[PDB]
Formats: sequence, structure tokens, C-alpha cells
Amino acid sequence: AERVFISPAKYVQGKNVITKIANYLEGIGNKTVVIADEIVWKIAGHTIVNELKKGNIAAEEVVFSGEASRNEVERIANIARKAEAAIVIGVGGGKTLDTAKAVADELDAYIVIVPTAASTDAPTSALSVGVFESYRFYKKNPDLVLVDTKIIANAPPRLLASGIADALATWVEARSVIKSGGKTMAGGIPTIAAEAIAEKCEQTLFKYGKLAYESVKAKVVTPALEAVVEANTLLSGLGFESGGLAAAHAIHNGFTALEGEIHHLTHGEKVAFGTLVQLALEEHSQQEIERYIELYLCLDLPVTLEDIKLKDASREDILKVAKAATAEGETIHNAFNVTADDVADAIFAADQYAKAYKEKH
Amino acid sequence: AERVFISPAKYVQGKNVITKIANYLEGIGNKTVVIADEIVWKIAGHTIVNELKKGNIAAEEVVFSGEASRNEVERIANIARKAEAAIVIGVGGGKTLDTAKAVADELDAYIVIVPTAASTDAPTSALSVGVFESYRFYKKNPDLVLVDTKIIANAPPRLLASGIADALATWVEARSVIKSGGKTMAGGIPTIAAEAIAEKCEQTLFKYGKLAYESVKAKVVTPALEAVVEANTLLSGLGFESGGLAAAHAIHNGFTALEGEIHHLTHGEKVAFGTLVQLALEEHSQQEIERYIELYLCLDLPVTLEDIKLKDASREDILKVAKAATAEGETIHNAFNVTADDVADAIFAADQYAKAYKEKH
Amino acid sequence: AERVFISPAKYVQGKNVITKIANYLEGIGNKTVVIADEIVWKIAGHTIVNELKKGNIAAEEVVFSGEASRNEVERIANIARKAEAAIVIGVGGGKTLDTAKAVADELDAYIVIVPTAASTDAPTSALSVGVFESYRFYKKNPDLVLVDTKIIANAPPRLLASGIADALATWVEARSVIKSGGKTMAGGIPTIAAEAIAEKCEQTLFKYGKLAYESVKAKVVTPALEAVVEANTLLSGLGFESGGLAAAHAIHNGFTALEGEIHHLTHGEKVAFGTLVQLALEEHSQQEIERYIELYLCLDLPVTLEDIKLKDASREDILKVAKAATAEGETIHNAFNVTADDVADAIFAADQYAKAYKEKH
Amino acid sequence: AERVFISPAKYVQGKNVITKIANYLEGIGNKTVVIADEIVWKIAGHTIVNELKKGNIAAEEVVFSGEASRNEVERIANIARKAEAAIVIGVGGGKTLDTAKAVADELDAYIVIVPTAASTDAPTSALSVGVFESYRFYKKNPDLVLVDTKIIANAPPRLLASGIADALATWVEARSVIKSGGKTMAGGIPTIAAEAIAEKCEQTLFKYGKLAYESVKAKVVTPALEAVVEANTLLSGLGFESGGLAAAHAIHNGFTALEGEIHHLTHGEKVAFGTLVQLALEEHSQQEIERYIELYLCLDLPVTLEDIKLKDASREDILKVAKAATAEGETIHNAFNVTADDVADAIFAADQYAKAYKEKH
Amino acid sequence: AERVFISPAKYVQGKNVITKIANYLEGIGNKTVVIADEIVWKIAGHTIVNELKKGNIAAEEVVFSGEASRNEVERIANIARKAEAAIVIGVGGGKTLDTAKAVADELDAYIVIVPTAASTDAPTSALSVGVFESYRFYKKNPDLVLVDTKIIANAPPRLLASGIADALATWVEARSVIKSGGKTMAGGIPTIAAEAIAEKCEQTLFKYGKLAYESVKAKVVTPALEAVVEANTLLSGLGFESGGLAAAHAIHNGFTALEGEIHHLTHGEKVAFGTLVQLALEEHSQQEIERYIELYLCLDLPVTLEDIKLKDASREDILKVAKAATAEGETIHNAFNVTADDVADAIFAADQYAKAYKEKH
Ligand SMILES: [Zn+2]
Ligand SMILES: [Zn+2]
Ligand SMILES: [Zn+2]
Ligand SMILES: [Zn+2]
Ligand SMILES: [Zn+2]
Ligand SMILES: [Zn+2]
Ligand SMILES: [Zn+2]
Ligand SMILES: [Zn+2]
Ligand SMILES: [Zn+2]
Ligand SMILES: [Zn+2]
Repeated sequence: AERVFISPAKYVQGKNVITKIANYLEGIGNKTVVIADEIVWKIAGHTIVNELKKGNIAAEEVVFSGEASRNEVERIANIARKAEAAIVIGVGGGKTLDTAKAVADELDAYIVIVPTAASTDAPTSALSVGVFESYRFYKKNPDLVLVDTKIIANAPPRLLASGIADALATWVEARSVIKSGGKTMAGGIPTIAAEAIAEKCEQTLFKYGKLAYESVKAKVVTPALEAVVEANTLLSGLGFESGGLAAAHAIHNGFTALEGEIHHLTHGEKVAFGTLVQLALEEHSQQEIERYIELYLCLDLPVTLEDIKLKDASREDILKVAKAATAEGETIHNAFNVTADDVADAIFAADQYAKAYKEKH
Repeated sequence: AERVFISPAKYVQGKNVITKIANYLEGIGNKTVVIADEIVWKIAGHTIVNELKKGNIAAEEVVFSGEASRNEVERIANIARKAEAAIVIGVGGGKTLDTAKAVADELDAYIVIVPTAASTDAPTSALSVGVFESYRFYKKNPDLVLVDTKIIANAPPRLLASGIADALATWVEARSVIKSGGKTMAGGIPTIAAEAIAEKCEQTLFKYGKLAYESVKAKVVTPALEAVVEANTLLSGLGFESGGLAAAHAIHNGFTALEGEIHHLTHGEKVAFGTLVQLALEEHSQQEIERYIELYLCLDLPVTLEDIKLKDASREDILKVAKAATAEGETIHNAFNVTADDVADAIFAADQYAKAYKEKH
Repeated sequence: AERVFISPAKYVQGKNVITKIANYLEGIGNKTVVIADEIVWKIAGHTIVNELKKGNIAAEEVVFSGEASRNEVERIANIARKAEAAIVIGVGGGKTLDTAKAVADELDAYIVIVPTAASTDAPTSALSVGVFESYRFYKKNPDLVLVDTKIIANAPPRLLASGIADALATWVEARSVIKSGGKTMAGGIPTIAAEAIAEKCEQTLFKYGKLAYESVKAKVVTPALEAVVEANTLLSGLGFESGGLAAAHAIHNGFTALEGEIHHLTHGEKVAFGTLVQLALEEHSQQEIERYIELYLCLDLPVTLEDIKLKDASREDILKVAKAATAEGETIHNAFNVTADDVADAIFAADQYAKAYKEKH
Repeated sequence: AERVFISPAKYVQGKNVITKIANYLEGIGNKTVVIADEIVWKIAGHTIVNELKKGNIAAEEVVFSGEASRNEVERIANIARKAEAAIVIGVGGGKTLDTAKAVADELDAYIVIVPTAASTDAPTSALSVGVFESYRFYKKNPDLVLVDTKIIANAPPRLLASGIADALATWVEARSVIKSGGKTMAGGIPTIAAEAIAEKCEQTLFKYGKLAYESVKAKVVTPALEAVVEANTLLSGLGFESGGLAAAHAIHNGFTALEGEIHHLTHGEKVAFGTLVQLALEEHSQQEIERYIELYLCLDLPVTLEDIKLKDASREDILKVAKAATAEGETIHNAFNVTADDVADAIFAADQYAKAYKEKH
Repeated sequence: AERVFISPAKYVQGKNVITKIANYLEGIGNKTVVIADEIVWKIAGHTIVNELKKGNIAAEEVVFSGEASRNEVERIANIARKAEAAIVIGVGGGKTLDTAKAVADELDAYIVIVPTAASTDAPTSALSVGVFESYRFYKKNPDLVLVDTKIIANAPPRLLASGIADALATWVEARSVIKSGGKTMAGGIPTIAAEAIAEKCEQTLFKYGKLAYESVKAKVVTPALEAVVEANTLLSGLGFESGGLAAAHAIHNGFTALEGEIHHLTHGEKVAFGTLVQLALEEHSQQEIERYIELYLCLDLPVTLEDIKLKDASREDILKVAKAATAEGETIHNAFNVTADDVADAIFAADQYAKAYKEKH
């Protein structure tokens, strides 16, 4: 079997790096399109445009509607066409970054991804996704991912905790794919590079995660925050894409089978619970499971069905989640041979294990 | 300080993957130019062309002159222009792959790199180099690095040993840059991703290196050979480019200050000795140094001045090597504060340490 | 001395395996007799009969009176004779399974044992037992032990805790027989196979026991519950029969010398206390003893005389228990050289040690 | 998935236990048939008959032709029919024991298996097998396996070394099935009981194997020999049947695709090499592989192609072995996803690894 | 069971302590009898008498005949009677010290034991023994054991090696009695004091034994020699008497069943082989056994049948040794349940294990 590793061309992370944007685009082009929603234009959008102007780089300001639909992409791509911009700059959260990637594919443009929170590991990836249907690949991983830690230190602590949750799934999922001989999102078995990256991701989070969370609460940049932002973005990104997905993200996707307040949680908050479910489907001792539960609690992340807005959910409701999670083509099959009923049982088990832990402290 | 990580867009490694070349180029183009020297055209060049024809992909066969000069690049680029090929495929050793990268930059073409030996970590890099003058960056890291382990299992054992030598410098050099707060070739401080990759590189080589060497001697592909080819290519490549260079490659470059039979050694063989010199400049116990010497000997690699064709070299000759190695702009300054005289002393020390080891077994 | 190992011919465990009963009996016979009490006929008895009918297997439904007496066996054996059934299927708890084994011996019939709780390690054994008089062997160990974890996940949590208690005695007792050169129930010294099984039994219970207990409380099947059901049934069964019994089960038997509410406790609940008594008769540190007490408490099992309904029992009452436990022929002599008075003292010591632990938390 | 564990009903091992044969058959029957070949009748056959006569047990003496064919079984079964014997006693090596099992299935007779060497783990199993075609199950595992260590201490040392070789494959193969989620010969996933048994098997052999080999050379029974005979018979038997087979026995079977002197080696000698091939297909360091090679050499077992009478074998010959080993239905697929070409490469690698070790000592 | 510990009243060890003899006897008496053979009178006998005269202590010089018979004791006791001596001083080797103890019992005299070699652990004991018949206890352990290390440093190295051999049996034998619940020579189970003493004995010998052996070869007193003399005398003495005897000394006694050159070996030399036999009867790995063999060889002690003058001994001869060793009342039954045949096998096994070790170095 062939091993495959893919990656964005360049990843740059540091305090105030947003100010050198004109610098990194020098020998690339002098015309760009900048995509952000209303809030983000105030947070970083104008700062970016102003930095590009200083360097004589034109910039068409686009206000993202807030929905990553084909129409919005078509609308934005037209604007870029007319402005004849060769560089797409997406700034902000998930939906904006995905839209920007779709836009860049239409135009065959150089794409710069500028996250304003380290909340998911979508930034460096070549893939995207009310009910989940499938994963789709873009033509490439992003050309430049620019991560400004000063910006992230000012984003809500809840968003850093969410990114830690999403990154904590990386080693759990990749390890299960490596052990089962399964395939990664990249198409082949995992490389040793991805295994090393994924395992280091977990180590970095257990070591610095709480200190990074406190740093954000005080809105300061520290070595601990720099370490966790890299884990949440570069390690988690490469780890999941080239290391492999399994049950945790399948459960996250399964939640789309339900309607309700659960959908106000972040991707990371849902993945935290999904990760506990994967651990309940594996052979771990009580102490190994509690090591994760303890960390989630110290980051104010959800660990019970009640925490994810599914208090007293019925077996039938959980079964819908399980059926969606075990749909043909889901990632859970890359590491497990389970039925929807096994998965439904594991969801209730994880809830019971977390409650048992809580009723001990 | 900003951390920077760069990487080729896609790395694919496996037995007989050369046969799926038309498959990986499908949604990219139908016209290519293939670059290889006379020997390599027989080894893999024709197989590639034949695989491209089956998929209706045109291919201009170019015979590399054997010298990576501006003229040769200009000559090859013209041919590609006329054929109006959008994909450059370079097959073979170092000089051919570098030339192919230069060609792809002229044409702004998609580039595929196909090494026929896992002898250096140049394949995945965005950089190139009778006396060494400086490093120069290409506009990008390669789009696709395709590594066929069946081909490498048939290449000379000496070439695998050379690649292991070059890869064994990765952790030594990167660790010294990380400890000193120095910068990598990529421009910033090392990421945690590169540190993880570099350290895993060394572990993989001590674990599987000899088994991989025996596999090649028997011309068979095994899990051990697959592990070492990845270490020699993807881990060593990312590790040195994004992890950092230091004294070992500076010494390799310093040898160009001399004329002689030493220049028939491979890049890896020279780096092996360069690595011992770096260890002699650091604070290690005798046992730590011997751990490397032992491995080099079991791979038939050079460990003494006599082994690198500099038997009884004079202090003045070694001083020339040291002066070149400590030239302004060399990588040794990223991790050390040493003079040419300190380096000359370390070269003789490494030789003495290796002899002392040999005169013990 | 000869080593002897005995075992049921086949052990099958899994979720919903009760549904493949007709499948496992295919090449055996087409006529059976099913034995269960009133409650169990509703729990699993009818499901089994219905599964046998689908496969054209006749089944005489027998309602167990609830008492494992010679008359009941004779009564059931007659029915089987008349129906001329060649397979006996016993479903339910201890008394029913023993009766079914006795029935199968009368008829020389193939016997299937289907426990509805994993509460004791009697299922796989070839032996049986108001005052205890002696152990008696059946002509064989059961032909097929079929353990459906979905059924056990729905049985009371108290019954799983009881089975864990009975299984926690396995390594304690077998280790003492191995160390003393004593004989097992199977007739010779223990094999290495039994030692391995017994020791793994304890490890499995400390690792997964609490998670399995929580799984049952939520009525779900998990890897942890699957592990503990095997420990409680196959490992504990082989471990005690072919590994050896010692003081713990001797104390359990000694309780029959008393009348009272203590006899409403389960076999496992009594063995838990019996196990603490054996530990008090051995040389263990306070920490080693507390490791077991801690686990018993987390499973809501009894650890004091008060817990086993013998609050403020008199020395004379405890002495009766001790005399019965040290009767000629009891298993305590396979590992200890103690008098009834030593055993009476150990019963009070275990109570005092547990109280001391409790008066610390 | 369901876990399944099967086992012979009773295993008895000890010095001179052959003398209590009449004792173990008391409450079973008074008429038997004894099967052995010419040599074995002298070694133990007459001793057994004489022991049965003392207890008034009739015994039809059957001389096994030496070939385990349907005709021989039919011939022997007739004799048993006429003598109307209810017990079949097979004494000797592999072919005799298999024949005896086949005979017992025809007659639905109680079967006693009495090995005269501890050379394979076939004794306790319910299965059998010039080119290998498939495995076939008997209706049951043997009723009684009686292993007399005094007899085995007098059998050739080469036969004990062979049994150690066959038993050393147990943990390697079972561990690979457990890790891959594959199925055992018994039909389901492995139980924890089988994992414990298999792993203890390897430990016992590394600990006592050489001492047991020296014991046999001096023709004496020691604790070390008693431990290894149990490992070679009961642990290896249960471990492979209920723990799982993988690549090692598939390679052993693949050798039947060849004609030649290789077929004078014992089953164990072939499995030793097959085990090295499995280790070459896995990810192990040089030191882990050499730990096994070292032991094989100290037991005078084969480790190279030359040792197994295939010196300078051609790629085409090895490919035939590989194709047979990877046939549809072989056990290698329970733990690996490899092609015949991958397996051919691993055979040459194992040879090269062993030679490399030898050319070091 | 009661635990019992016995000991000589006072043990004094040091360089030149023989010179303070008059000092230790001050408040005891002014008349003594000194017993020694011809050689010892020259070695230390006259020095002692001269030291007693200086202190005005009378001393009847007795020349021991060399045979510890009733007549010799009666002869010596008469002399003491007439001299009306109240103190018996025995100086020299085993037979002399035993005789002196017997003499002191007849007279109810204070007894001083002065060994001139540290070759056995008989000095501090209250017991004694051509075929061995039984152990007999004196009325008391000696009142004063006075060990002069200057004297022992001048005794033959072979005698120190012999004492180390006898002391190396202490922990092996005592540990087996402790594990089996057996009784010591002192009459009850072993105390914790004896277990501590016995285990420290082995540690002291592995740590300092070779250095003490080299010290004696150079005839010098060092801390290492002081440590080993105490181990050989006080630790080994208390350890065997109050810790327990088992198979090793039983084998030593069994040799008396044979006539021949074996009886020129020392007690210690015979115990060394006896110790290897006990290890062969226990469950130890090859490495654990070799740890002792290695030490014996470095002290020039016997490890094979050939070394103990029984080269090519017949099974019948070894069987005589085994029968005597397993006689009713021997110490082997305090820790083992073995037959004479098991012991004969273990004697040949130990020889084979030692040869196997030797044929490795
Ligand atoms: Zn995610
Ligand atoms: Zn809402
Ligand atoms: Zn290099
Ligand atoms: Zn030249
Ligand atoms: Zn029980
Ligand atoms: Zn009541
Ligand atoms: Zn086999
Ligand atoms: Zn032949
Ligand atoms: Zn002694
Ligand atoms: Zn003599």
C-alpha cells in the first residue's frame, strides 16, 4: 500500500505577523480580493487592506454573506474576475475560509488563509463538507496559512478551548487508523511523518493546553499559547488530513441528523464528546479515559449528553445519530467494524462514564 | 519570532507507484516533458513515458546532459516551451532533479520529482546550491514527489547508505538550531512540527537502517526499507529545510575548497563525516559519539580523514575547509559561535575519536 | 506430580448470540428440552424456543420449580426421556444451570448452558455442591456455554458486581494453591495455562470492572463490559476449577453453618468478604489489602460483618463459621495450615481492617 | 463480533502418567482400540496395552500403516466396529494422532491422544489438513490428551526443538490476529483467555526452552522440561486454535508447492523459518528480530533458505511458495493485506537478515 | 505455628583477636583445656596457650587424634575432669570443633570455638552429624565464637572458596523452606530475623566474594575479607540453623552412600554441587542458574559430576545418592515433594546445565 502526505505550501505563525502580509505577497502579485464577514472586517480585515495599500497592492473588499453556498462563491468569484485579482485572501472563521478556498479554485488563484481564532483544524486542509452528506476535496491545500497569535490571544477563550478539543481528537483518531491499516483522507496509509505529528499534537496539548487557555483569558501571548496555536492549526491539520479520521468526527457528523440547540455548539465542542465516544468504543482503562475527561472539564468543554443539549435524549434520537455516523462512506469504518447499535450504546456509555467521573469530584 | 514550515504539496511513496503516474496527472494536463540522463532513461525513463502514453499524455523525451547549468536549463526550457508542455517530470539523481526544478520555475509548470535512489534529502526541497557559494530558493517546493520503493530496492546499496548518512544529520543539526534559537532555511525559528519530524527521523534510522540496508543488498522491498526510504526523503527533507542546518552541511560545503579524489564521494558520505565533526564541537560523552560511529561502520560509511580521501592531510589543507565552512552566511553560525581554527581542530578531533573507536574493535 | 486442566468444549460470547442458537445446534440434533424458571422464560426462554422453532428444532418447555433437588432432576429427566430429546438447554441462574447439568448427565445428552447474568463462575464448571457438605463432579464440563452480553447488560447491576466479586477471588485463591504446592479441583497441581488465566482475570477486573459496572447501570454493551463478562465467566471459571480453591470459598461455605438474613446475599457478595478473610490470613501490607477494599466499595459490595448481616455477631457464632470452613476436606487446607481459631480471628481482623479503611474516607 | 474458545475436555501431563491409563478410563468403558505404528508399539504401545489388561480393559492392537488416508481410517474403523470398542487410543506422532481422531469421529467414540514427542501443537486440536488444500475440523476436540514427560525426555532432542519452534509461532501469529481484528480457527475473534495463553507461551519458551533442550539431551525430566512440554502442547495448542493463525503457518503450507529434500524437515523446523518471514513482514527493530534468531540457533533450528534445503533457490521457486501461501482462504489474510510478491520479498529478506546475524558471530 | 530462633551467646570477629582470649575469659574462670590437632597446635594452639598463661589461666594441652568418636570425647573429657577445667577451647577445623562441643556437653563447661579457616558454617551451630545417619543437637549453641581474620587470611584460598560455597547454599535453602511453610533445624517455622540474615548472606557473597578470595591469595586482611568471613560464619550459621535446610545439604549427605575419591572434597565443595541440584529442582530461568555457575567457576569450585570425581558415573550410582538424599527424615522433605528418581534426574540435569554453560565460554 502507498503512503501519502499532503500539506499547505507554507505556514507562518507569530505575533503581529498580519503586518507583514504585503511582504509575503511581494513576488506574487499586486492585486487581491479580501473576504471577511462584517465583524471580522473590524477585527482584522481593515488592518490587512491597509497593510496591502502601503505596499501598493490593490484589494477588492468583499463582505461575506455568512453562508458558504455555491451562489455566494459564484458572486464572490465574479467580483474577483472583474477586479482581475490573482490572490484570494480569506480572513475569519470556518465558513469564510472554506468559501475563500472554493473561490480560489474557480479562479486558479493563489490563496492566503488568515484564521482569527485557533478553533478548528480546517485552515491548512484541502477539504470541506443541514445533514452532512460527504467530504469534498479542493484542488489544492492553501498556498499560505498566516496565523497571528496576537489576534488569537484576543479571541474568546471558548474558541481556544474549542480548538484544543478538535486537536485532542487528532492522535486518538490517527492512532486508530494506523493500528487498523486503514486509509487517511489523503488517500493512502499514514506516513511516519503524520504519526509523529499526530502524537506530538496530543503531547503538546496535555503539556501547555491549560496554560494557553489562561493566557487567552488574560489576552496575552506566551510560549504556551504559541505552542497550542501551532498544535491546534498545523499539527492538528496535518494530523487529521494525512493521519486519518475515525469515529470521533463521524459522531460529530452524526449530530447533523438532529435538529435543536445542539447546533449552536462549536465544531470543537461537539468533537470533544465525539472523542469520548471513540474512547468508549476502544479498550482503555478507567484511568486512561478520565485523563481526557479531566482535561475537558478544566477547559470548560462538554462531556455529557446534557452538556451537548441532549439531556434525557431518547434511544430513538441517539439511534439517528448513530445511523448517520455509521453511514456508508463515513470515517468510522476506517478503524472500526461496528454497527449503528454498537455506536448508540457507546454514546450512552460515554455519558455514563463522564457522569461517574463527575460524581467523584 | 515567527515560526515557518514549508513543504512539497504531495508526497506519494510505495512499491511500483511509478505505474500510476498517468493516474496522478489526470486532472492536471495531457502534455509533459520528461527529463533524465542516459542511464536513467533505461532504468525508469521509458517505463514512465510508456505509462503516460497509455493515458494519452504526450511526453517530450529530454536527455539531460549531466550538468545542472543555466545553459542546460535554458536548452530544456525551450524544448518544453515549443512542446508547450505544462508538466515537468524529473527522474533520477540530484543534478537532474535540481535542473528539473529550475526548468519548472522558468515555465511556471507543475513539477513531478521521481528519485531513483533515496540518497539525499534534496527531493522535497525548494532549494539548491567548483567551490560552494550560496543556497538559492526556487519559487516553490515540488508539487508531487513520487517515490517508488521497488526502484530504490534495485539501486546500489551504497546509495541507500549515503541517504541514511544524509538523514542522520537531520536531528543533530535541527536540534542544535532549536537549542540556540537560530533560524531554519525556511526563514524563521523551527516549528514543533519540524522538531517532531526531525527527532522521529533519527529514531527511525537507528531502528530500521541496518535492516533496510540488508533489504537493498537482497534487492527486496520490506517494511524496514519503506520506513527508511520515508526517513531519507520526507522526514530528512522537511527536517532539514524547516528544522534547520548547522555545522554538518557547512563542513560538507567546506570540502569544495579542496580539489581531489574526495569529490568522487557522495553527498551523504561527506555529510557522515561532517556529522561527526558537529558532534565533536558539541558536549557529548564518548558513548554518545560512538553510538553514531558504530552505525556508520555497519553501513560501510566513512568515519576518518583517510576514509574521505584526505589521509595525512595537512593543517593548512584542513584550515581551507574550515575557512570555507565558517564563511559569512554559512549555516554553522545558526547554532555555533566558533572560529575557523576551532572547526579545524574539530575535524582532526573527529578523526582521532573514530580511530580510537576502531582501535578498540 | 501431574498437572491437569479441564474445560467446557466450547465457549461463545457476544451481543445477541442467543439468536444463533439454532445455528450452533444444527449438526447435533433436532429435538431439545429447555429448562428455565418462570421469570427467565419471559426474559430469554421464549426467545430461545422461538429461535429453535424457526430452525425446525423441537423444544419441550420445562418450568424449573426453583429447587435443585434429586426429585426435580428426576422429574425433568423423565420429560426429556419421553420427548426423547438429545439436547438439554439450561437458561438462567445457578440452581437452574446445575439442575440442567444433572439432567444432562442422566440422559448422556449434549448440554448448552445459557446464563442470564454474569454473577458466578459456575457456568463452565463440571461441579456442584442448608449446611454445605461437599463438592460433587458431573461426568463432564458443559458442551456449549453461550453468553449473550445484551442479556447481561439488562440484568441488575448488583448481579454484575456479584460476579466481579466471585471472579476477584480467582487469582487470590489460585495463587495461594500454586505457592503451596496444593491440588486444584481438577485433581492435580495447576498448569501454567491456569496460572496465566487466573492472573489475567484479576488484571482484567481492576482495569475494566468499574467501567463494566457503569455500562450495566446504563444498560449498554461496551468493550469494557465484554471484557468483564469473559473474566467473570470463562477466566474465573477455568481459573477456579483448574487453578484451585483455598480459603475464600471455604469461608463462603462456612456461612451455611449459620441461619439468618445473611443467606439472602448472593454467592459473590459472600465471596467478597471471604476474599478479605483470605487476605488477612496472608502476609500483605495495608496498601495491598486496601487496593481490594477500595474496589469492593466502588462496586457497592460488602466489606464488613455488618454488611453481611452479622453485625455484632458473637465469637461463638463466628467460631461455627470457622469450624465449618476448616472441616476435613475443605479447600482451605490446599493452601493453609490453620485451625478454626486462626480462621475465626481472621474473620474479625478483616472486619476491623475494612472499618479502619472506612474510618479514613 | 463474537469471541469463541474451544478446548479438549481434559489435559493430563506428568512423569509416567502412561501407567494410570486404565485409571482414567475406568468409568468410561472396558473395550478399546489402540492405534500406533511399528516403532511406537515398541516405545509405548505395548506398555499401554499391558496397563489396560491389568484393569480388565480389552484392546484391539492396530498397526497404523503410516499414511493418514481415508482408506486407512476406513480400515481401522471397521476393526473397531467389529471389536465394538467404544474408546480410541492413538499413540505416536502427527499422522497417527490425526488418523485416530478421524477414526473416533466415524465411531462417535471417546478419544485419548497420547503423543510420544512434544513436537507440534496438533495434539489438543480439533483440526487437520502433496500440496496443501485446506483445513478441516473434526466433530470435537479430543476427550483426553495424556502427556507423559518420561516418554518425551527419551524422544530425540531434535523433536523437542521442533516443538519449541512450532510453539514460538503461537504468540507471533495470535498477536497479529488480535491487532488486526481478524478471526481465529475457532470462528470468532480471540478471547482474552487465548491472548493470555499465547503470550504466556512465548514467555515460558524464552525462559526454559534451552534448559528443557539440555534436559532431553541428558534424557532427564526436570521442572524446565515439564514447563516446555506444557507450552509445546497445551499452550501452543489452545493459542493457535483459539488465538489465531497468520503468516507463519501459511508459509509452512506454501512449502508444499515445492518438491524436494525440504520435505524431510519437521513441521516445526519449517514453522521456525515461517516465523522469521512473518517477523520480516512486520515492523520490528533489528534487535527484536535477532532475539528470535539467537534462540533458534541455540536450538539448532533452521534460519536460512540454505538451512531449509533451498540454497540458491530461484525467484520463480520462491514465488510458487508465496502464491500458495497467499491462496484464497489461507490464514495470512487474517492479519495482513499482502500480495504474493510482498511475501516472496519477505522470504528473501528473512534469509538475508539471518545471514547478516550469522556474519556477526 | 511457632517461630524459633537460636544463636551462640557471643560472636567476636576481628584481626588478631586471638590475642585477647585471656581478656574475654577473665570473669569466667582461670583453668581451661585446649583442643587442637598437631598442625593447628603450631598454627594457633601455642599462641593461645601463651596468651592464657600471661593472664594466669591454666591450660591443659590436648592433642586431638583427628577422629570425632565417642572414645576420643571420653578420653578428652577425662583429662578435663582431672585438670578440673571449667572452659573448653576448641581450635581448628570441623571435627575438632565438634569434638570440643561434645566435650563441653559432658562437662557442662563454657565453650569457646576458634575456627582457623572460614570453611563451613558449623562453628556457631548447636548441631552435628561412613554413611550419614542423622543430625543430633548439643545441649547448647557455643558460648563464644572467636574468629581471627588474620588467621583466616593465611589459611589456603581453597578453604575460603569452600566456605563461600557452603554459605551460598544458605539463602537458596532457607528461601525454599520459607516458601513451603516447612520447619527449620531449630524446630519451628523461620523468623523474619533468619530470613533477613539469610538473604543478606547471599548479597554479601555476590558483592565481596571474589575480592575476599583475592585477599586470601595475597594473604591480606581487607574489608571485603572481613565481610565474607562474617557471611561464611555468622550469617551462614544462623541462616542455616534457624532459616532451614532443604535439598542442597541432603545431596551432600547423599554422597556418603558412595565410596571413592569424592570424599577428599571439602564439605563446601560438595555443597556447591548440591546447590546447583536444588536450583535444577526449582523453577529458574537459565540466566538465574548461570549467575551461580559463573561465581562458582571464578572461585575454582566444582560444577560438574566430573569435577566432584564422579565422571561417567552410572545411573545406579547416582540413584544410591538420590535414595540417601531422600531418606525419611532428610531435609529435602522440608521444602520438596520429590522421589529419589526425581532427584537422580536433577543431579544429571545440573551436570548438563553446567556443561552447557562451559561449552559457551
Ligand atoms: Zn475537526
Ligand atoms: Zn436555537
Ligand atoms: Zn544533505
Ligand atoms: Zn578523480
Ligand atoms: Zn465462587
Ligand atoms: Zn429472611
Ligand atoms: Zn504448527
Ligand atoms: Zn529425499
Ligand atoms: Zn554446610
Ligand atoms: Zn583416596
